Amino acid sequence: DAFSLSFETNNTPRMTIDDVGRVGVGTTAPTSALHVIGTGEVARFVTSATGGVVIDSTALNYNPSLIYRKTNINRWSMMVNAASETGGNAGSNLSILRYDDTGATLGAAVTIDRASGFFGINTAAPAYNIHVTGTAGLSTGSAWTVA
Amino acid sequence: FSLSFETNNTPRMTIDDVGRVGVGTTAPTSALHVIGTGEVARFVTSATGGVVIDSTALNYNPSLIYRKTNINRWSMMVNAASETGGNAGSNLSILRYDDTGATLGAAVTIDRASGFFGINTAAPAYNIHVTGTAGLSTGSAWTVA
Amino acid sequence: FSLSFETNNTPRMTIDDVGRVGVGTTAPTSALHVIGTGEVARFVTSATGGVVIDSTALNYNPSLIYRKTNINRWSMMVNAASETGGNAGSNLSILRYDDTGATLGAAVTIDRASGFFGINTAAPAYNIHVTGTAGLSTGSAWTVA
Repeated sequence: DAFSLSFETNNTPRMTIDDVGRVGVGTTAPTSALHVIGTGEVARFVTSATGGVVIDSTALNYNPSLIYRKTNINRWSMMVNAASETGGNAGSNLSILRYDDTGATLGAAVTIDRASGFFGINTAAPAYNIHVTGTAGLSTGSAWTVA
Repeated sequence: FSLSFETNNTPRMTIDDVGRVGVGTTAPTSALHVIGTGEVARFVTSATGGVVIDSTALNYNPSLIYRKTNINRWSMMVNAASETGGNAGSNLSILRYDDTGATLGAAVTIDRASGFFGINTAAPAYNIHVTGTAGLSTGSAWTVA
Repeated sequence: FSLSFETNNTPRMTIDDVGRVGVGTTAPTSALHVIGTGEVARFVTSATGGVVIDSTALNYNPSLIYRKTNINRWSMMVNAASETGGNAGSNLSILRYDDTGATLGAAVTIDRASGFFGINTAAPAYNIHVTGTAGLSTGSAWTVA
């Protein structure tokens, strides 16, 4: 059961609040606490100072995430991962996850260590400023340029 | 033609007849349009999860777009590469935009099927694939990990 | 003062006296403040598009911020480098934060004018530019691609 706000201009429901507390904008069947449907620019968050959007969790073992889906199937995500915060800025590292065609996790393409800033490619625990598990290709030669 | 909820005789939320909802604006330009100072929107999860950007079809591409004065500057999006099977297609791209908001191309492309990370490379064929130069402050070779 | 829309017997949406909107909380701390379990917010586009983070001036930085227990952990933002022409300025940065939420600096900086990808490097001068060490599991050299 749901509550809806409509306009006699189109008779179409514009906002819906169901009995479990979910709010739909453009849907009468929201599947999230806030569920918005649109065309192109769905949501716009404007800050008149430095800032913007915050994704937060209620506990250190709950991991905030931004998830990209197509037809509501996981494709990519950027998230703070589950590495334990044991002190000294350990844990809660940044990860870009890739998902298969059915939405199952394939792996972490990128993991940035919070304590060191080390950038890992296919490496969940990078041990150098850049750390690659696998192959490396450069179009202009075989060497780094000494910067 | 729209409805506004007011507190302190000021409109706080507005719903128009086209279905757009504004928080802090009486003239929303998107389905949800929020204005604030600093932390504009906060999404708090009591489990692992958060915010989902979704599309209604495989050929519609979900994106997070960063603008300044409503001009495109950067974006992180799932691109239009066709999903031909075996996890092909729908790769991740970080796009840069010029001062007028026109695309300058993908600075980074990550392949979904392999995880390969391409810098200035649309079709990475190595775990890291760079088109151009590579600078390292400490020497010219990799350390064998 | 605040108004809440109540269903069953529970407040679901709240508008307080300063104009902040809470969904799942009667004490919103930002313009829009949403509480949920797992799937907190879902933004669905029936075309190519999605979510826009925008600022009202070039010196204001739009940001996506990841927190745990409301303490900064990571952020991805467009920085305040001056837009002096030729697509200079407004570069992309990924910032890391310590356990108390204080900034530890930019782990990654992508230059908008060139696309150059800097790791621990504020001004990348190569297509990839690393300040520090480099580790590769398969050898000490790049493969010529």
